[PDB]
Amino acid sequence: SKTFIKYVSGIPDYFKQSFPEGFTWERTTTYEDGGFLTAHQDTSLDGDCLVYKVKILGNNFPADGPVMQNKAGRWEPATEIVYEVDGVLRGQSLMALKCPGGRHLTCHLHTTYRSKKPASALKMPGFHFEDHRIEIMEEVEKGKCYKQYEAAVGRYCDAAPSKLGHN
Amino acid sequence: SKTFIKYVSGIPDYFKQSFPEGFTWERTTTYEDGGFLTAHQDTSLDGDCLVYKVKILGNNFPADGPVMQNKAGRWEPATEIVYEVDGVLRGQSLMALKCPGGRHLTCHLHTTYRSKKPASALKMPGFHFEDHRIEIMEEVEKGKCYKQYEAAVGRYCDAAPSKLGHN
Amino acid sequence: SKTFIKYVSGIPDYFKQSFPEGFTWERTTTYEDGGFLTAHQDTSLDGDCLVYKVKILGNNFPADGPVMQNKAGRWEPATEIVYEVDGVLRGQSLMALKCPGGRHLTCHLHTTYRSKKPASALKMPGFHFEDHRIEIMEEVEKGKCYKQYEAAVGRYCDAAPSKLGHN
Amino acid sequence: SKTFIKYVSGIPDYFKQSFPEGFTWERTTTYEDGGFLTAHQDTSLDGDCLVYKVKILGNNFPADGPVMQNKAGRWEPATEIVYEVDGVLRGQSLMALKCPGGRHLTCHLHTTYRSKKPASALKMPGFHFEDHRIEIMEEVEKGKCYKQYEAAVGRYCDAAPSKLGHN
Amino acid sequence: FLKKTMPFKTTIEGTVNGHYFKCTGKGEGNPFEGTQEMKIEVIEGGPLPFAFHILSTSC
Amino acid sequence: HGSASFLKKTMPFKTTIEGTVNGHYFKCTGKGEGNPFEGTQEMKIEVIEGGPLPFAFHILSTSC
Amino acid sequence: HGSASFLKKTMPFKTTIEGTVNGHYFKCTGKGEGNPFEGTQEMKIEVIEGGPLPFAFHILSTSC
Amino acid sequence: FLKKTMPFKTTIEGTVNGHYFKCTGKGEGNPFEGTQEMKIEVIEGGPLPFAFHILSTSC
Repeated sequence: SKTFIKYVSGIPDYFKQSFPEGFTWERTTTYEDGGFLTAHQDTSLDGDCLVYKVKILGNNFPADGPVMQNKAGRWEPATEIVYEVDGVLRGQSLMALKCPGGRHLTCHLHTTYRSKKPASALKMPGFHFEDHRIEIMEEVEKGKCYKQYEAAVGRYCDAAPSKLGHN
Repeated sequence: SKTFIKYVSGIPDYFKQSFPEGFTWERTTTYEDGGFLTAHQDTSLDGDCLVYKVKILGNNFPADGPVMQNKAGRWEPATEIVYEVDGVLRGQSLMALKCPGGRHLTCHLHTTYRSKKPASALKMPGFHFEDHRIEIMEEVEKGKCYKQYEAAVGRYCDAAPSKLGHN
Repeated sequence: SKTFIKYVSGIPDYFKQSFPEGFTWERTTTYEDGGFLTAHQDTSLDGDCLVYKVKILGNNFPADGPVMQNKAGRWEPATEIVYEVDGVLRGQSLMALKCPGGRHLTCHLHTTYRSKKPASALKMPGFHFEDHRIEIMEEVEKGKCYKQYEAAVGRYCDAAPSKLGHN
Repeated sequence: SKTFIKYVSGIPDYFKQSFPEGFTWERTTTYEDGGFLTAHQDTSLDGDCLVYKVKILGNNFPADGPVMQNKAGRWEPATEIVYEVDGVLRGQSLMALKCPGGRHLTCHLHTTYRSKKPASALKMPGFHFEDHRIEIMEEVEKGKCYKQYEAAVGRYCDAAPSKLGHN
Repeated sequence: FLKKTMPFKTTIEGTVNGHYFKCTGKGEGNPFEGTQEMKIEVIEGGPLPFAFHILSTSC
Repeated sequence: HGSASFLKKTMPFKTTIEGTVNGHYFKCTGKGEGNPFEGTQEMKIEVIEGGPLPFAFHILSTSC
Repeated sequence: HGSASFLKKTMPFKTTIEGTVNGHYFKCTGKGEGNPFEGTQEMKIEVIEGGPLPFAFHILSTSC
Repeated sequence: FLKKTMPFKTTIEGTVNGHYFKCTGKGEGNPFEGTQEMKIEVIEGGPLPFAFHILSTSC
């Protein structure tokens, strides 16, 4: 839901720039225990309301793993690297699902973001980080209704500065 | 299209044993240059005719690679390892696209096959190999019409036998 | 060179805690174009001076790639996730080597850090991030002498806060 | 120990052609549970005797896995795909350790073989398969002494032939 | 076209490990503050036989 | 089954494929036949939406 | 070469292995023999430093 | 045992794509400020036939 990101440090906003046309994204998430979760998403703007259409294919999740056992904890915040390739944006991140027994089940996200505007109509962001904190606020009905929060920030590495003038 | 396999050496046939109910399969193929191709398939038997229903999501293929440039060539034969896990069958293989000029582009298939019969009604095969020879015999039109042949054999490693009676 | 990290937010310092005994680390870095770089390192303290002993095995780097062509640019800053597993620390990061033609050659680091103190003598850090900015300050002699700088910070995700009290 | 292969069907023998000078190989094996095993090997001929010099770095094996628990079993036979790239040979295979009880732990080998002769002095083989049957015939002592057999064959996919004259 | 508070709606269709499901969702966020919250309802294939967490980045 | 004379020699099949690759939607249908016990088969695949495919058909070979 | 009568039937080999796995250092030596054209071989591997190995020998099988 | 400014020394031995090399290095940093700099010298197998960058995280 990439329209909801606070960009700092003057980083251009590929997602907000894409309106009114919108954008798509596509992703394969590889889990360290063999699962894969692939998705394609379309983002459009219907009057005052953003509209998402999502297609999902997940496979190879181990029967005994936290995912298929429905014994997962919570996601840690995640930091995505985002950069231009092939005139569109690539993203990759490592995410970590905290699970019982002091386990972290990690995964690797491989994403391409595709504006519906031509690249020549866009101010492309340089390499940067996108932090996303995802929290399940409530499981309203077991297996049936969830409330989920996300906070996201587009930024450079502020904590460790360059000696050469680099972002 | 796993119903069409010649099994030798007495290896049980998970796919043929699954009828009349049928089976599903699911796969993510990871290409060495960053592409992913994910699929889910349902196999049913409608009277005398097999019926396949396939969903596909592919992403992250490089704009400059053989796939998006439509400059593949032909698949080498492939050898899949097939073995039981979690009361279903897993498969994995390395495949290689021989591109014009002779360079190979490789990929890694990660599959789960799921009978619609319970595992208790099935004789599960032991670890074995499934060779698949795929030949795209004619590209009739564009872009638009293709004829594809496959020959498949389920076997053990006969070329390099055990000294101890192992398959 | 993990002794040189500024930890903020009260995060315990696994590396500084390990002295005078020291620690080791081990890592495989997977590059997206097929290269692998594996290392093992020992860190000890000899009087007033830290001493590193490093063993490296790299393989499968494509002959035509930026690494073997010696046509790499610079590393972007990187963010490692660091967390306890098996009574030691795991790390993983995605790094991105900027290269000519607007390319980023990315890689995935898989690390284990092993204190020479027993785990029962240590205050283990919770899941956190370690930012590392690596800069080649000068190539003094082509292929023979380099000067390299690093700044590193251990932190939580400060940019995007939790609504549930999480770090 | 690639000098000991039976090549059928007229496939050129890269390893035997490399003498008296010899060859090297290099490999990273990626295990499905997070382990990595990296090796570099030099093969020379000293009079009538082959001499192997091997360097190994392994890391990230889970404390609870079959490797660190020393509860493997035996390797299934393995089929490697072997093909020319960059004027040297690449290999890849999927291997599977059959653990006590019947579960398989899989891994993926990524190899480069490097003749000490220039490619111009060699007849390079086309894409083919190399089957390897590895049997640890006796564990004589601990921990400490092992006897290992291998049979290897270089071949094409004969079980599922082409309809078009391809290998 | 973008405001300081914006609603969104979602439809999701998926198969995971052979299990088909469909969801709808409705949320609202502040695009410039980078914050959002949504309710997701499973309308077919519920209760989900897997951890919802694998769908978090797709809502 | 006694002998091969009592096995079905050939079996037909039909396919529908729907997908999205690098943002490009497509739909195919297909029809074929094979020999279940000899392990051989052939089919014709027709792209009915999203043609001509802007990517190599080869990535669909193991799915069709 | 005319016929198999003119090929070397067997060839011996010797190995040295040095490594570190999960922080554990070890060294091995080995000696074996094989039949170059029949593609068969056998060797004995001895751990001379770092034994007994605290991990499964199997991870060394393709290296020895 | 740790001071506000600390020196370090390194020895590296490696093989990359069949190329053997050895390095030595000397540096200094401020462990608490998280900053450091070092000079690395290739003493065997120079000039390196590959980008130094692949060794950056190993110095």
